[PDB]
Amino acid sequence: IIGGEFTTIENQPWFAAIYRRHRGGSVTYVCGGSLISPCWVISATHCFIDYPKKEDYIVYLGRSRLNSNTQGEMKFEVENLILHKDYSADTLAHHNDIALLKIRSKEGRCAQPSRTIQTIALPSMYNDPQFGTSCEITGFGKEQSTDYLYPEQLKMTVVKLISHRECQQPHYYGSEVTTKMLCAADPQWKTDSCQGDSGGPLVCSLQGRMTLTGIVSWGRGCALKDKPGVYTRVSHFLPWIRSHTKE
Ligand SMILES: Nc1nc2ccc(C(=O)NCC(=O)O)cc2s1
Repeated sequence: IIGGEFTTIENQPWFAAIYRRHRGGSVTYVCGGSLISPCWVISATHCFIDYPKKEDYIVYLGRSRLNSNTQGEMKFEVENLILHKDYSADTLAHHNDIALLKIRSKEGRCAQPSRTIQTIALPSMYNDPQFGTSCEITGFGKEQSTDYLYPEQLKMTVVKLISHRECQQPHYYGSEVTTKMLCAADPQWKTDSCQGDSGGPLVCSLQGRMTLTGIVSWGRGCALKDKPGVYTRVSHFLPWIRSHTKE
């Protein structure tokens, strides 16, 4: 998250922090995600495609910090890593960049809600705010593009929804951007998602409810003029999500 501000998990209690175990046993951060129900975290497929095996992943809920534990956090394994069959990666653009992780504890349970761990509503089908709407994005991604380190403290910022039509332009993304994607950006290109924020939430207030409108997916650089952040448009994948979150 370029710009924006520091936050804690109370202000985004559905945010999930996804890590992977390396052979040799170091644990490194992967991406964010969003808890949509007690046993289901939603994220991007690109976070996972190179290491598609569900036993290497660890998911924390209720965690505000990168490399230190937060009081009341819950730690999970991935009983289940579900990647979108139609995924596709071009140079930048990732298509169908959506993934479901079914979480379970060593004790075999899902999330128990708390002050620091709640779920986020999906939008209803093909229902998104109008362009120019202000939404929030959350993550542990880089604070500046040149950084080597990721912030130890969770961050969020505000970006505004850009029309399919604006984002369509040459000087923007041309045809890299589909109607299954959403663009969002700051009017001064001042603040943005960046490397490491992938998989986490773009949350818009939609009919006065906090709604998971987008999932951080890609962009050319960060906080670059004419180069918005690109988000998977959740309201075009509800059947995929509905089918894949069952028995
Ligand atoms: N809005 C975004 N800008 C960028 C720039 C770079 C990257 C990127 O390379 N990320 C690696 C990663 O996914 O963490 C992701 C984004 S998402």
